[PDB]
Amino acid sequence: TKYDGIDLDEILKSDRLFNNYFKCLMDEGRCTPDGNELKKILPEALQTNCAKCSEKQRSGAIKVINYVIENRKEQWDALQKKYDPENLYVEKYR
Ligand SMILES: [Cl-]
Ligand SMILES: [Cl-]
Ligand SMILES: [Cl-]
Repeated sequence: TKYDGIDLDEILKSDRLFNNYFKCLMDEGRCTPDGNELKKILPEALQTNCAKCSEKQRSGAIKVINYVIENRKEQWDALQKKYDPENLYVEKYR
């Protein structure tokens, strides 16, 4: 899985890279092309387990979501209140 030419594990493990995508998702900074695509699918990923997504979109989104839930907890809270206010992902799929 890659976003904008970069391995996604690599983005997730780097504060600098991840903070760029986090800001994109939080409407606080400009999105890269794949960051904007992640933004489009993130509420579906959280609220329906990416029911209508392609497997590729879904695999990347679930990787991001589970990493952030476990390793970037404050950022997870921000993303969850914005994209999954009913907390459906943690309650109903994970
Ligand atoms: Cl690209
Ligand atoms: Cl890419
Ligand atoms: Cl850290």
